[PDB]
Amino acid sequence: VSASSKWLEGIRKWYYNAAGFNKLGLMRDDTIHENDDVKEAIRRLPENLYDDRVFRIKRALDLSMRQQILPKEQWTKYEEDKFYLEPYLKEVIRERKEREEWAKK
Amino acid sequence: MLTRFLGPRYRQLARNWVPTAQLWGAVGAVGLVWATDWRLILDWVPYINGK
Amino acid sequence: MLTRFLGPRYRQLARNWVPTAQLWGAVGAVGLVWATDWRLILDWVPYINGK
Amino acid sequence: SHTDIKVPDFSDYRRPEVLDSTKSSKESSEARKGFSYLITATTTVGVAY
Amino acid sequence: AAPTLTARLYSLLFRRTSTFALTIVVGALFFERAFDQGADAIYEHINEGKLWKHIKHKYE
Amino acid sequence: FVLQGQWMRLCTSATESEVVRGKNLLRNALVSHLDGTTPVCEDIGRSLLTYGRRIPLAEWESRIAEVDARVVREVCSKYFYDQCPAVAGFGPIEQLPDYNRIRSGMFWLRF
Amino acid sequence: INIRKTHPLMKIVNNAFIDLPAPSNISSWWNFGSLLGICLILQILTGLFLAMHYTPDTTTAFSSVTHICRDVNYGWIIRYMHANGASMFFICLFMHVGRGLYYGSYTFLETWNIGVILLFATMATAFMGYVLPWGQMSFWGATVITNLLSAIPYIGTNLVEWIWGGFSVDKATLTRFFAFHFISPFIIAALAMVHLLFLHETGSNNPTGIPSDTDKIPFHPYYTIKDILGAILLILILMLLVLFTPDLLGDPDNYTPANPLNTPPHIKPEWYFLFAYAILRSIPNKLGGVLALILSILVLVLMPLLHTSKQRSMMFRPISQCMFWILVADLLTLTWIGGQPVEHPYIIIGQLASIMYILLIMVMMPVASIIENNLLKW
Amino acid sequence: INIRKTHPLMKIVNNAFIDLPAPSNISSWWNFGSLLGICLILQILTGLFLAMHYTPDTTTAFSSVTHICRDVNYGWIIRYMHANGASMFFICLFMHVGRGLYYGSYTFLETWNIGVILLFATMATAFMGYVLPWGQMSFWGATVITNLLSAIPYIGTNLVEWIWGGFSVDKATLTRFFAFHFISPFIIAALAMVHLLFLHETGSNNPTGIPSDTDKIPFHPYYTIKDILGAILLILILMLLVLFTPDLLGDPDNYTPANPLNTPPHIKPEWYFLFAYAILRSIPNKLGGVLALILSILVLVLMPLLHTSKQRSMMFRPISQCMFWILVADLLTLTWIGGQPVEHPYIIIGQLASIMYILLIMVMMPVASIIENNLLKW
Amino acid sequence: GRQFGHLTRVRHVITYSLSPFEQRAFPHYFSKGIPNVLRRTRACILRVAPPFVVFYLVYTWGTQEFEKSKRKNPA
Amino acid sequence: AEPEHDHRKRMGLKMLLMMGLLLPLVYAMKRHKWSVLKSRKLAYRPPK
Ligand code: HEM
Ligand code: HEM
Ligand code: HEM
Ligand code: HEM
Repeated sequence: VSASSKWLEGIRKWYYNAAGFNKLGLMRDDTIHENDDVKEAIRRLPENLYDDRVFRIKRALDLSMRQQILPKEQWTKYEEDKFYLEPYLKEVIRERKEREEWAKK
Repeated sequence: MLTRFLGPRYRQLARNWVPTAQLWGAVGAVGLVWATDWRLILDWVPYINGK
Repeated sequence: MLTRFLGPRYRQLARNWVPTAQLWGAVGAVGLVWATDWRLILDWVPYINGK
Repeated sequence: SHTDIKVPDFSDYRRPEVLDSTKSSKESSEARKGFSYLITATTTVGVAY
Repeated sequence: AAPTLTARLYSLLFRRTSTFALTIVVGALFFERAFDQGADAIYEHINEGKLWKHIKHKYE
Repeated sequence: FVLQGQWMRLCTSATESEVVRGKNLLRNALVSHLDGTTPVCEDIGRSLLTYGRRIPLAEWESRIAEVDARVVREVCSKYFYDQCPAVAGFGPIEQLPDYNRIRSGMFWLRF
Repeated sequence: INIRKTHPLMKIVNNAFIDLPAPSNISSWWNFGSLLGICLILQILTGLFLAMHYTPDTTTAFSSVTHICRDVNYGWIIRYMHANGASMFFICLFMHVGRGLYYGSYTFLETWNIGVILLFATMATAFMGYVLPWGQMSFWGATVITNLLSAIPYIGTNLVEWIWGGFSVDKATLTRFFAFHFISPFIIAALAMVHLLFLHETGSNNPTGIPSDTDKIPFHPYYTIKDILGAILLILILMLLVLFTPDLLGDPDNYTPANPLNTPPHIKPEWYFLFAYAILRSIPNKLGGVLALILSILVLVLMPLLHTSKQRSMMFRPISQCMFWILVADLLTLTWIGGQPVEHPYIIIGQLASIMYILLIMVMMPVASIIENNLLKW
Repeated sequence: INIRKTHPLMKIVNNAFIDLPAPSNISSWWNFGSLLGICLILQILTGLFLAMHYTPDTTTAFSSVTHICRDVNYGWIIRYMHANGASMFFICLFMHVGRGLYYGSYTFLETWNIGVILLFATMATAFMGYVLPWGQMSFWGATVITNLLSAIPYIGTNLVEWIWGGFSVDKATLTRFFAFHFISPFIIAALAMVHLLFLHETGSNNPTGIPSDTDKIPFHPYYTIKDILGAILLILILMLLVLFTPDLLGDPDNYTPANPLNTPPHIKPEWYFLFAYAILRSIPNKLGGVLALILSILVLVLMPLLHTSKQRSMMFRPISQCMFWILVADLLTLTWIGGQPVEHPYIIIGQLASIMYILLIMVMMPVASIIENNLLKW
Repeated sequence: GRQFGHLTRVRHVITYSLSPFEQRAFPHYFSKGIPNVLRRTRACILRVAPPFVVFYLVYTWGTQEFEKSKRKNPA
Repeated sequence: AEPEHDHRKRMGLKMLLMMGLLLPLVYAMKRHKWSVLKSRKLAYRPPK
């Protein structure tokens, strides 16, 4: 979430200071629109992770209703964000690429 | 994403459905005919000639 | 089969509901009043007198 | 191992009447729900009209 | 007081559900005719452009 | 709906029968505290601790004896009605409605 | 047990409004919906009561209209009023469309296409329904859309006959559409409960955009009371424009009695029907105009098909939002465009506005989507 | 999986018609139901198409009627025809009532009261709907039921005003009822799906009378095809009386234009509306007459409350059956009773017929029930 | 589908609640409204405006364009 | 057309009040409901 990505992923950082996500402290991965692949993707998610994304999500709802945001300090640390799913997810990308693959076969 | 159904497999699938496809198509067409009896086609109809 | 709810038990039940029963009844009645403002009752209404 | 939790402060949201640990809402409640109930009935009686 | 308004007028009023309602319509009267009246006053001070006309119409 | 409603049921529905029943409950039980050596023991302990007195057998059996189901309806209303006492499940509580529901349930539209 | 749980019709009910679990994060995007139905209900309601007096007879047109107006006390009010209220329904209509849009709610197909039925349905259902007044505006204009009935190769002549009832618009129409109105509202209704159950199926989306199972409450109290609020807001709206300056939105050509020989200068659609007729006159060909027309909403269907981004909420997609309010700019833009009679600047103006509609949606909005994706990098 | 299983709207569907498990023992008692709806549909259908041309305007009454008749080709046919078809709907209506009766199906309350709504609903819904022709029969007769609007103490005057629109029946009414018709059918419809789901809930009874879980199939093919059959039977019925002697059932007073001064000798209700007006004129008091009226069906509600026997099927209860067809005798009896104008013998005749209705149902049928019970000994 | 109890999986979290009559309806009402209010609004403004700008520029602009275009000249 | 431009005018007056009364009363009631939800404290305290 840093200057190129604070301009660009600073649509998610400076301009999600504007578009909100990361300054809202969101989870990058969490932003993926729910899809089936996304669905079972999460089904396979890691546990401690699952809790984490949970608290994140709920909180997001919380301030959302509150229509407030955390301290800009509390606003999320830029860059410095594990790509949570992306190993798991992207793995699934290969999966549905595989079901998709022999499927093509 | 036509590649999804694009493959010699689904290609073969089409090769199967083809003649049937002709069939149901004909069904629709003739239906338009008798239903409509639209003059445009109706003309060519001998002894189905109504006058 | 009134004996079903006829017993000192359900009798007592009634004894309970009675005052309330008066209450809701009044609710209905007055409702008819203000809703209607029907002349028949409306007459007796002082300073609610509209003329 | 399990008992250590705790709870937060309502003050910022707290209406005045509850400010004190000193006193019983034994008084307050009927007054509070009173005020609200009042407001509500205002909305019922007015809406009736 | 106001504590018996909030309270007694809960208790001796808003407490019993019915009582709350009977109270409600009981107002419906007073409010109705009243706002009718003062409202009429508003329009009254608004103009005096007609129906005061009768005296001017010389109210035969 | 059971509980509060029963409470609601309670707050309304009193029939002397049960009153007498749980009277006998507090009677039997009444032994079962009085009955027993340590139960009587600690019973003395908090008895003066709180009380400083001991509700005598016929004192506790007196206010007990005095038991009044009018005060059931009323006194019930006095303490019970329109309040927010404790409820705690343990586990996935989703059937816990809101205070705006569960404790809306704290109020009775049964009337 | 709990009859709330128990009673079967109720079992629907609780399942419908009452017991309904719903996203807690829920946003004001809501209100309009019940409004519309309330609107709709009132719509019917008034129309009904309106129907109660009103006659829709050829000699009676302005005639009964007077009887329904000049005679009719509060036929004044109810008439002109809830007439405006129609337009209000349109207001929340286009609004609501926006709701899905910046929502991007397009995720749910049967809902989308549903409200598409709601769309063209609302459109003509009005138009016919609307025209019923048969007023000089709606009259020469009746020659207008009446001339819309003729479009097709080989058909329209015979068609705009069959539509028109014959050689022109006529009392033929008068009955015809008059009924058509009488019917269509019902259609809207059943359509409604339809799309509704469809909704209850999936549940539905959230302004947040996250899976809602995290947080839900029943509409009661929350969405319920909130709804009550927005309703009062409505009576403010309707009961306002009505209550204060009823005629404000009107076009005098209405009160103008239909004068068959008239054909005056204006010929415009309603603030409701507005943005169209511009779009109509925009192109120089028949089915260009129409296919465009149905291609605006139909276009929106494609937009669900055109859905692109890896994230639902444009909230996180600012450049998208630029395309959003920007697209709106193209929209009310299209309004004020129609807001002029045929004019030199306007020609080019709308001429480009269409491209926008095709770009700002079909291209520039989708192109935008792709772009934002590229930027996303996650 | 199987979309038949899968598709949610279908999930209703299969659950409704298709996948629907149903008592195998099922009996011809059925058919009428779909008929009615088909009827109803056609009803609407025709009415709609009918509406399409027809105008319901004061000067237009017989006028448009001619335009809707004398002009109208197959407005002849559709008009007079499906007009008769209405009466057919009544036919299966009273029939169907019988269906439940010898069925004794009264076991299911919400259904029963439902169709009671269907009952009075059908009744006036017709009557207003019916009267729409505003024909001399329906005209002076309009002065009739118009004079029905006045019954109450202190009200009717003001009421039959409000009902009547004012000092009499008027064009006021014309609009009024005219709409009222336009509305009520819809009401019937939603009412229908209502009672329907109510049915699907319990399932329902069987001519056998035993618990059906022993034997069930889906309507397809069985009840399905069977239904198709009975439908053809209908088109035989309707398309017959229509197709052959359209006017056969009519009363010439209809084609008589309304002549406000007329008031001719007859004043009768439809073969549909028939049995009433006898019942009406029967008693010498206002609310006697009415309370009787609503007390016929209402009486039937009591009959469910009056349900007595330890066995459902009167099939096993022959003496009961005697009361059944016997009661019918009282019924069409009441018809031919109405089948005379006010007459010396008739006076007593119907005078007793009422007692029957009160006995043959309320007493003699219930008394019968008790008796059969006594006999039962098991 | 939904309702509850088949709903979803939540492990190792916690809540806190309060009775309604407790709070005050409008703590810091005016106060809290604030550049909090301007925080949402003002936050969005830049994102919002430009199209509307073009608008006023337009109806104004073309308003002049055609408006003047309605003027008559010599010769 | 609008003789009630007088009469109806009158009603509008009361409207001005009704909302001003209700609108607040309404909004209040809404807050009255939603208030608790506003301030909620829900704890993420994953064990260890
Ligand atoms: C089935 C319920 C409805 C009935 C019975 C009904 C009947 C009528 C009638 C008789 C008129 C002519 C009298 C007049 O103009 O005041 C009319 C006008 C109109 N109503 Fe409806 N309609 C109904 C539902 C709708 C709906 C759903 C809409 C769409 C929001 C709608 C919008 C209109 C419009 C645009 C007009 C003409 C404009 C005007 O008021 O002058 N009404 N309606
Ligand atoms: C007859 C007019 C309509 C009515 C009465 C209607 C009714 C409703 C209701 C009651 C909701 C509940 C939740 C909410 O409002 O957000 C809703 C949501 C929705 N409607 Fe409509 N609607 C109508 C027209 C439309 C249109 C025109 C569309 C789009 C073509 C549409 C697509 C949706 C979608 C996608 C949602 C889900 C919203 C979300 O969860 O964010 N409906 N509607
Ligand atoms: C609007 C007219 C009505 C319609 C469209 C309607 C529709 C139906 C349908 C489709 C069925 C399916 C099974 C069958 O026909 O046997 C049915 C059965 C039934 N209906 Fe109706 N009905 C109507 C009027 C009535 C009336 C007037 C009653 C009696 C007051 C009635 C009470 C019943 C009962 C009790 C059954 C169960 C029959 C059995 O299983 O033996 N309905 N109806
Ligand atoms: C909502 C759909 C319906 C519409 C639009 C409709 C409209 C009309 C209209 C305009 C007339 C007068 C024209 C004429 O008499 O030919 C009429 C006559 C009538 N229709 Fe309907 N009606 C509808 C449903 C019904 C229903 C449910 C019934 C009850 C079976 C019904 C039975 C009648 C009767 C008895 C008459 C008068 C007798 C006659 O045909 O001369 N119609 N209807």
